[PDB]
Amino acid sequence: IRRFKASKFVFDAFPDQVAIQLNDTHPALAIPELMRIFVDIEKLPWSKAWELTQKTFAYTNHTVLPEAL
Amino acid sequence: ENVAELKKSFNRHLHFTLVKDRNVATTRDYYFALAHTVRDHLVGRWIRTQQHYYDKCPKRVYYLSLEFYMGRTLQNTMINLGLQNACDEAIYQLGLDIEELEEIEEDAGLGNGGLGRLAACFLDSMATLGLAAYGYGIRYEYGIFNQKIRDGWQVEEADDWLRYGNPWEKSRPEFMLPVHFYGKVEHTNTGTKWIDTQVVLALPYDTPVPGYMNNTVNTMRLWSARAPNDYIQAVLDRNLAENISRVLYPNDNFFEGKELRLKQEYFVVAATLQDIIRRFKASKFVFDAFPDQVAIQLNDTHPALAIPELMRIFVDIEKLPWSKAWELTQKTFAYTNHTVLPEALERWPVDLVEKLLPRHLEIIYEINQKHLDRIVALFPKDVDRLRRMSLIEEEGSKRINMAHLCIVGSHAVNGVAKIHSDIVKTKVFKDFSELEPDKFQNKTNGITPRRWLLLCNPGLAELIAEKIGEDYVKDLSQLTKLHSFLGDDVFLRELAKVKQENKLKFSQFLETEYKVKINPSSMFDVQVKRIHEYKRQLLNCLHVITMYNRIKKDPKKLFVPRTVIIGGKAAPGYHMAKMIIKLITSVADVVNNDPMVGSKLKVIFLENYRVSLAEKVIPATDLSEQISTAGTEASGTGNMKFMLNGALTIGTMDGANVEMAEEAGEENLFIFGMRIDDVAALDKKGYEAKEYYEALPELKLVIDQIDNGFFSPKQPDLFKDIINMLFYHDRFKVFADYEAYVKCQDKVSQLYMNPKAWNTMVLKNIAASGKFSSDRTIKEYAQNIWNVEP
Amino acid sequence: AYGYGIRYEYGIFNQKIRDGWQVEEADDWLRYGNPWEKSRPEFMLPVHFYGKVEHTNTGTKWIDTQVVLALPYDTPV
Amino acid sequence: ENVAELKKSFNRHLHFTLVKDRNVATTRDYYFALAHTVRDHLVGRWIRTQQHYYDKCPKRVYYLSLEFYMGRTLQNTMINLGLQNACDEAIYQLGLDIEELEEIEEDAGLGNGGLGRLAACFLDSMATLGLAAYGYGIRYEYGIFNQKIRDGWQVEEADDWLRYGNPWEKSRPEFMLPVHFYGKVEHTNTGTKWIDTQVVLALPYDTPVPGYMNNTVNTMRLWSARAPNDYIQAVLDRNLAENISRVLYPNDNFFEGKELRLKQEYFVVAATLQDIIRRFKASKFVFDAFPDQVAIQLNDTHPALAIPELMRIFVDIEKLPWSKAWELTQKTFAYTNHTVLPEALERWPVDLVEKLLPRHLEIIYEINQKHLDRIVALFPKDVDRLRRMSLIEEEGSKRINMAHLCIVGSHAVNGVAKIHSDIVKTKVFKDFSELEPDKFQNKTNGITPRRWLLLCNPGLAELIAEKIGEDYVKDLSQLTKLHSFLGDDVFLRELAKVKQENKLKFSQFLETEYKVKINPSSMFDVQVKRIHEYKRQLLNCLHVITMYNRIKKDPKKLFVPRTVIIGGKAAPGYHMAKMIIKLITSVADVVNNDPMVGSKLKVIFLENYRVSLAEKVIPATDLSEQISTAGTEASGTGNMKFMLNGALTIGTMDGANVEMAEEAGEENLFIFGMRIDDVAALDKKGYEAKEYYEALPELKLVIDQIDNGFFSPKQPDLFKDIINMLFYHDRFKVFADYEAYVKCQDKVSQLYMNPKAWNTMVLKNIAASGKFSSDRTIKEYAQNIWNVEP
Ligand SMILES: O=C(N[C@@H](Cc1ccccc1)C(=O)N1CC(C(=O)O)C1)c1cc2cc(Cl)ccc2[nH]1
Ligand SMILES: Cc1cc2nc3c(=O)[nH]c(=O)nc-3n(C[C@H](O)[C@H](O)[C@H](O)CO)c2cc1C
Ligand SMILES: Cc1cc2nc3c(=O)[nH]c(=O)nc-3n(C[C@H](O)[C@H](O)[C@H](O)CO)c2cc1C
Ligand SMILES: *Cc1c(COP(=O)(O)O)cnc(C)c1O
Ligand SMILES: *Cc1c(COP(=O)(O)O)cnc(C)c1O
Ligand SMILES: CC(=O)N[C@@H]1O[C@H](CO)[C@@H](O)[C@H](O)[C@H]1O
Ligand SMILES: CC(=O)N[C@@H]1O[C@H](CO)[C@@H](O)[C@H](O)[C@H]1O
Repeated sequence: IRRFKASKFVFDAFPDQVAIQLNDTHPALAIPELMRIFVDIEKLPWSKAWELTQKTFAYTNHTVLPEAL
Repeated sequence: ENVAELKKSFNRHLHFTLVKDRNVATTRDYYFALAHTVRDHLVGRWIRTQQHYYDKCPKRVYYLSLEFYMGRTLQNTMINLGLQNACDEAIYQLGLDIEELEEIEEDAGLGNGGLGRLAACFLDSMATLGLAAYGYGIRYEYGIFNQKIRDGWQVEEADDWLRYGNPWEKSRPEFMLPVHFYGKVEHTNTGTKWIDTQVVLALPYDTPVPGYMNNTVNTMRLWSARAPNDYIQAVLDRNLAENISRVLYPNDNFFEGKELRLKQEYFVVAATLQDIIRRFKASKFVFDAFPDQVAIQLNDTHPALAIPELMRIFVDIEKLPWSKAWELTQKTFAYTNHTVLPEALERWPVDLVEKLLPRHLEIIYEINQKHLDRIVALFPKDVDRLRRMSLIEEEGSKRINMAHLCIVGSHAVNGVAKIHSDIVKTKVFKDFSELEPDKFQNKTNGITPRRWLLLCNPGLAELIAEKIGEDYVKDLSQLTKLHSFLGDDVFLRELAKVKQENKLKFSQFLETEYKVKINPSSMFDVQVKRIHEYKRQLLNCLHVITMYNRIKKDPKKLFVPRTVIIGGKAAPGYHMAKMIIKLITSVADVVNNDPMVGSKLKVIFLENYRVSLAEKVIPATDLSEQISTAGTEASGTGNMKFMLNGALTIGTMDGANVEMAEEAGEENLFIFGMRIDDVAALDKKGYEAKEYYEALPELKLVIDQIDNGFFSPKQPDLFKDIINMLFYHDRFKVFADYEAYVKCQDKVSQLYMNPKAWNTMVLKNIAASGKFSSDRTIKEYAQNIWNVEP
Repeated sequence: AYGYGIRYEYGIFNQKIRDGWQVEEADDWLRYGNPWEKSRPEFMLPVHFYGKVEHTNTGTKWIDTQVVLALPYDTPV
Repeated sequence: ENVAELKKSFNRHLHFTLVKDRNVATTRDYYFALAHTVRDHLVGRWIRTQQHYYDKCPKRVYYLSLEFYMGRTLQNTMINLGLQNACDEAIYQLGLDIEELEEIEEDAGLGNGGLGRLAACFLDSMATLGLAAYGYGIRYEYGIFNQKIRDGWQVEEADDWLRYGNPWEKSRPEFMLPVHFYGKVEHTNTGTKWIDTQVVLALPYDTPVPGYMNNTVNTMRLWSARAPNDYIQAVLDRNLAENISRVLYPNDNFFEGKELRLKQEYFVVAATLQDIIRRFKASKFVFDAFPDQVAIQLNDTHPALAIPELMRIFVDIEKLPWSKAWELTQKTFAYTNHTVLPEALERWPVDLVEKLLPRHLEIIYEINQKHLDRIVALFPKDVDRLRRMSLIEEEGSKRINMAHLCIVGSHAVNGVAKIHSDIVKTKVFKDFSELEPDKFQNKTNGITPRRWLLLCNPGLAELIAEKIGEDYVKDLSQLTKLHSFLGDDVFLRELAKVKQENKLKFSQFLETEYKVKINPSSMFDVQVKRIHEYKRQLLNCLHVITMYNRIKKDPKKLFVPRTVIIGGKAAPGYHMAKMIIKLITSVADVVNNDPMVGSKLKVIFLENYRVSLAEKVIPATDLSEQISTAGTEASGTGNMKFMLNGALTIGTMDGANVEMAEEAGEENLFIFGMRIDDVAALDKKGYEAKEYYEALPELKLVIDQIDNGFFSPKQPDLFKDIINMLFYHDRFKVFADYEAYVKCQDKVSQLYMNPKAWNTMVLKNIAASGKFSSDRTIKEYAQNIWNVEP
């Protein structure tokens, strides 16, 4: 976020500048954290923040084994 | 109130309220549609807030002022209500630009400067603190004139701000009241009667004042004059009564004893007091507890008439005995002193008051007798003391010293800054403070962090919130947490980037608005405030010329580039202020079009300086000029806005400037020139400007260029009047601080060449601005004068 | 592109075979120093944990949290 | 190594080492770039110096201490290497400020006070004298805590000095060693075996110690604890072993028998001795000549375990017979005693030692038996003598008297000042000194002229060099040449100007760091050292209050203005020290904000007193407070720093203070209060503080104000604990020296009114400071204890 705000590119073009790949679910918390930042800190309305969030993240699934879930 | 419903409401208003569709709607229609959409969100809380005050009956505060410099309302309301981001999105989705719509709104310029803006800032803080407070003024049809520059000179254009309609005001027809004028006093056996008077009705218009994120919505009530009830001429003559609220007197720190002004003062006072009395009698609360329920702050002496009006009501109407009425009166009123400059002092000729307000003149006389009787009793031999403490001045023509009336009719009197309150208490009113030492106080001025940080500088507010949370909005003292980042280079560069973007945004403004090309990386040197000899933009002008010559001298010399901006309105009758403006536009013309200086130095006279425009330039400023002669600026508030927004200050030890150094460390401000004591010593010893012009080679050159036509070739002696005043009548000693000033300025540029140290000092300023919130100012007023609580 | 992870003081354990069985030994890979990483002190950040949620009129606040700093170390790719 | 190549190296490091360019580099990057640039200049000589010791094999000296209070290293290194002026120029040319870069460096605060600073000063002198000496300690991850003042109280913040990296330390992985703990003793037929122990590795980190202008670079080796080699928990539990070198115990003159502290002591001792033995066996030198090649100085009893550890190694590992090993041991070790205060004495419970170091407990017992057997043989009838001379104390719980172990295992024992060494020899250890009179010695402490004159006060060093040459740097006794200028008015005014500039520079410090405005021409009254009841900043606080009342009494009285500064850290558990700090910040708050005193008297509590901060305030000081109760301060070294830097001393006849009067003439110091004998007489006779409070009217007032809340209105009994101790438990007799103290203080101000006489006395102090160089101290240690030569 800090690097975005210093890019000279207020987050409308965030996902046109940022792509975040979730390697397995381990960093899944990144989704509600981005929202937390967008909403609680940056004051964006939920709907707009949620949209940017989805455009930002992509998730990679690495297993169907039950004990890894 | 999310995005989808907001777009829905907007379309609804555009259709039903503006009678338009997207193909025929104008930009003004879009602005109004949004304003109405936002306004609706205020209704519920406004009704509940006023209803709350009725039910729980907390002690109420009434800020009575002839001025309320409110600026624009849309953005402010969206922010205090937490709707800005949703609206911004709604408008964007609809394919519009919210910035463009916002520019459509007229400033509510019902004030001249600091005095009226302080009232505006106070209403915002009182609502954010949740106090049961009301603002009472006049709804001027025309506010402070719009300023134009013609052939380098200021021209005045009527500020017809209501032409297209004000969606933020609400006519309250059921509370109209009659105000009385002229007539004659009749002393009967049933009491004294004020008869054969002419009546002018007062219709109040309520404007909501939303507190910052707290569901509180207070009221600002402004009164408009209306006539009561050859035929044609008789109807046209109705304009005469309505002229009372027609236009704001455009003078800053200047008393103009016009009969119409007297009418305005009584008008607002009479309507206001009647309205307060009526509300008191309906409170479900005997005027015994009146002052336990009512506090009325006199903003300067302008509404001084409120004292004998309250007495008139208590005695003539309510039949209370004089002694009891007088006691309740003093417990009700508190007076705020805003200046020690002689030309601002209100002294109304007893003759004029006798004709217009005969009953009030009798009441003021009675107050004066009871007053002098007390003094004669304690200090018999001291005759001259009675002369000095009287509400009446018999110098040439007899007149009323309004300030003295305010002191005796109030239980508390305050100055607006330590240095000023001290002078008011111990020097100016020594005779009074000696008798009642506990009466005089100080209440250092403040500015609201909402309009002056959150609204005007979203970039800065965000950066700060990112690092220390949002609690600082409601408690600005929180800014001291910014200290932890003093050695944080990334933060300092982030701070510098916010200021950089403000400058770029404002540069776009200056290039489309004005010819000139701006160096976005130059240092923005700014002085924006009302044009005054005492505020000295003239001294500033002497420095600009100095920098000019220097470049012409050594062209290739390493010079930190500057974009110098000076803006402000001069009162219409102030000839010297108008001459100084012309002098500045002349200089700029030469500097901006000289090929040897080019992008090195650019000068701009920012026209039509006003609240909405202050919100633009202030956040873009690097260097804030606060250079009034020591002892002249009672306080200042522009100095605070610049400090809160990341600009370094170059100024004298005057008004609140002194406290800014106290809070931030004198070393972190560019203080210079004479101090209160130094100006005194020079006065006793005698000032002769001619000597500095003699000693200072850079100054002599500046002066010779001005007086010889270098800056007015077609009118070689155009500035003759400026030259004479500076040499033989400069009460503000421009030449005396010129050397220290230029030296101070040189150091500023030296520090500017060091981005890391400049920004480190800025940080120390911002982190130290917490004291200057009007929330803190209001808290002190509330617990030490009004005796009220949230 | 950038890779973002955790600089573990200890990576996957070093495996030993004792009496035919695997035994785990701490992988203290930083003991002698890593010339390939570059501390970036200017970009340290605070991370929050625990605390409690507070719903106010200025927005929701996450308060009374414990803070742990995060110092990033850059490795070139 | 001229300016051009230095700028080149700096840019090279900024690029390759910090991976930056001028647009993205931080201030910390610039500091590191310079540090690396300077560090490179140490490599050649460091390798050659250590290589020289190997080839020519001179007898080596090992200063084993749990503390090394090193301060910052950049400036020191630049100076001892003669690179400061070139670097200063290089950095300036690059557009940077070397002072700012220098401030970035963290102090290496691996010490508490005098004891750890003495070790640091000794390393500098040993290198300047060219001795083959090494410093051996613990590389604490956290040094002495950073002190903060919150609501007037001290707060402790972790001193994470390694967070950003230490460029001055060099990991020496090839010399890692295992240290053993716990386990059990096994007596076999092949010798005794210490088995089933837990192991903690010790990795040594070398720091160079550059001698002053002599190509010698010695080593300071600090050990860091590392673990050897449920899974997750097992890895986390590795923190337990590494906790041994995690943090310095922050107590000054206070024994805290915590098991972790015991581990630290054995840790550093075991690693150190193994390393020394290994180096001995590789020297190309049979342990017969071990002590002719090795000398190990025990800095206080902290590393006392080194004696039975050496024996353990000699006997259990090297298989030497007890008698031979014991002889070599005594010839190897020498012990330095640093205090006679009871709470500083190390007495470890045999129980704790039994579990942690079972084999060492057996060795200590054996030593004690052989010891007592000797005493029983010479003094049969004297039973109690055996009780008094035993290494074991059976008072309540059995514990080891570490001091007694140090005496019997060493061939020399020394005090740190004449008066202290006398007390140690004839009073405290009379039983031992009687048997071996030649064993006890004195070695008066010293300070290094480099860090404490050349570095910290460039202005003074230059003035002196201008008049008497630079030879004084390496032979401070040279300062007596300054006598020739005793009647030289121009020199005396030059001396006064240097002190004046130090004050101004430091005033800038105090005003930006603290609120208060300082009178740069006031007398700087300073007391900076660790907060202790025995050092009495409390007595000082009684005087400040006295001066306060006096001004309040007679406002217009001619009073020499003072800026009183008291600074120091209190150990975390020391409640009275913490109360005294609060008492001082409270008093300051009242004094500094009282309008009647104003610029007359200002009080400052200099927070986070540390080595780098001592270098600032000391050179700016006019009056140095050395007021401990006679007999309490073993020596002191702060007293010497102030004397060398042009301050006059007000103090008691204690520690080294006595020798300062001897050297400079008692008349040229403000000595006062009880002397060693006077405190004794009072003890026998019994002390009753209540009587002085009775007799002294100025004192009674001070006390009543403290105890009544005059300095704590919101907490009227806040200082109740201070009042009780002073009246019923003041082991340091504050009230007893109060009168003589205040009288002495009055005379100081009288002399201050006479600039010519004040400065004449200062000159006599500086010209007489030569004895207090640590170069002289080390020379005496070298020829009378270590038997070594350059
Ligand atoms: O630490 C130095 N060099 C470094 C060199 C280095 C840097 C990065 C990875 C491996 C090696 C060093 O030896 N180490 C860093 C590792 C650690 O932190 O454990 C080990 C160093 C060089 C030097 C030269 C002088 Cl004159 C004085 C002190 C010095 N330290
Ligand atoms: C602080 C100040 C404010 C003034 N304001 C006005 C004004 O508002 N209108 C006007 O005609 N003159 C104004 N004057 C000018 C004043 O009436 C008088 O003409 C000059 O000071 C005499 O030199 C002002 C002067 C001062 C010092
Ligand atoms: C010279 C000296 C040093 C002391 N150091 C400490 C200390 O470091 N920590 C602590 O908790 N108490 C310390 N004390 C206080 C001591 O343990 C004891 O509490 C008091 O002296 C009893 O009044 C010290 C006392 C003295 C006289
Ligand atoms: C704040 C403000 C002022 C007062 O500024 P000073 O510099 O204190 O005189 C005047 N006019 C406007 C439009 C303001 O915003
Ligand atoms: C020298 C020094 C000391 C010892 O000072 P005394 O006044 O002798 O107790 C303690 N702390 C620091 C930081 C020092 O420089
Ligand atoms: C009479 C008058 O307008 N006085 C003005 O009042 C404002 C508000 O207090 C001050 O900040 C300012 O210095 C002063 O010039
Ligand atoms: C146990 C201890 O820390 N003793 C301290 O040692 C130093 C160094 O010798 C002395 O100057 C000082 O007076 C004394 O208090």
